[PDB]
Amino acid sequence: VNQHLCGSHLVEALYLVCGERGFFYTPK
Amino acid sequence: FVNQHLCGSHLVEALYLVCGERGFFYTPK
Amino acid sequence: FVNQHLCGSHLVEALYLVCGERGFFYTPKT
Amino acid sequence: NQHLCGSHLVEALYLVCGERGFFYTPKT
Amino acid sequence: FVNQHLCGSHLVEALYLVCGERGFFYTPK
Amino acid sequence: FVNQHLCGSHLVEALYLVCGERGFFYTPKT
Amino acid sequence: GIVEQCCTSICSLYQLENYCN
Amino acid sequence: GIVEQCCTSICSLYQLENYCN
Amino acid sequence: GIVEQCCTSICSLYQLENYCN
Amino acid sequence: GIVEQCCTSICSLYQLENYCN
Amino acid sequence: GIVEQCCTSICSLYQLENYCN
Amino acid sequence: GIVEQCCTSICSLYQLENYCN
Ligand SMILES: Cc1cccc(O)c1
Ligand SMILES: Cc1cccc(O)c1
Ligand SMILES: Cc1cccc(O)c1
Ligand SMILES: Cc1cccc(O)c1
Ligand SMILES: Cc1cccc(O)c1
Ligand SMILES: Cc1cccc(O)c1
Ligand SMILES: [Zn+2]
Ligand SMILES: [Zn+2]
Repeated sequence: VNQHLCGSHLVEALYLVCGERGFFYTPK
Repeated sequence: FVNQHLCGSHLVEALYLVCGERGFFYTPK
Repeated sequence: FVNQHLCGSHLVEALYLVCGERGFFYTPKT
Repeated sequence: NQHLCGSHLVEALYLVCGERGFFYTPKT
Repeated sequence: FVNQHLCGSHLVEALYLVCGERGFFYTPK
Repeated sequence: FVNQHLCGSHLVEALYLVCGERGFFYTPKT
Repeated sequence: GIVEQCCTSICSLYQLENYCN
Repeated sequence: GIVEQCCTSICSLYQLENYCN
Repeated sequence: GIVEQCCTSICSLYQLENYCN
Repeated sequence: GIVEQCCTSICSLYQLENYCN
Repeated sequence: GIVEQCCTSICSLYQLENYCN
Repeated sequence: GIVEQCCTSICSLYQLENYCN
């Protein structure tokens, strides 16, 4: 659950960091 | 274009929730 | 406490998404 | 846009309303 | 610590909302 | 205007991330 | 609706309080 | 409550749908 | 892509599900 | 600072107002 | 200021880092 | 995975940049 909440922030961070090229996300 | 950046921010959270354990590929272009 | 408060923040975003046009009710305690 | 704005609205409500909670009904 | 980062993220949104035109300062340490 | 309000909302999250430990000031006026 | 009332024009925190139950 | 259910364990979206109108 | 479909009009979760892995 | 005050126990919006400019 | 510079067109994170103290 | 690397310990922006396309 904490990791699920963290993941939510992670993907936003990835979004901002990666910009135009986008990104790949998976919690493996 | 700023509106598309703003939309993208919400899209990726929607994807995160919908796609769950599978994860997702995000490509603007 | 904090993470309950933080967690509810994410719940309301999720409900907004899930419920779309239908809308929803949020009452934390109960 | 309105759709995106409502997402910020519900977060504002969550925060303003505290333990009272709130009803979100986008056509009432 | 990660929890702290997560809390600060919510804090700045709340400050944005509450402070309005005045704006705010976020200085964690 | 609400479109500026909404953009600002995202801006401060971006600032939070990039600034980290250092923090930031946010004043929409100037 | 709240979306029409608060997304077209900016709502004060007092106006948002109306929608709390 | 929704907090008691979904902040302790992870709810599915179908479970979250129970809180829709 | 997703920006074409879902930023110009409101996609459902089922539509968004198309872009999952 | 804000972190010690508000990330240990929850702050009201009026306590968060202490960090407005 | 930051609103006029970054809400009209997209600012990178590198550019935004100039607003850190 | 990214969750184990960046939620148990903190990741830098540079580490996150590995996940860009
Ligand atoms: C606080 C807030 C958020 C979004 C729209 C509004 O009118 C007000
Ligand atoms: C915050 C959140 C979102 C989705 C499911 C959950 O159990 C919790
Ligand atoms: C849920 C969501 C977010 C962003 C765009 C959409 O079409 C739908
Ligand atoms: C509104 C809010 C966010 C994060 C921490 C707090 O104490 C309060
Ligand atoms: C990251 C971000 C948010 C909002 C506007 C911008 O130009 C950039
Ligand atoms: C930016 C960010 C968000 C969440 C977890 C991290 O390690 C880093
Ligand atoms: Zn937004
Ligand atoms: Zn969070």
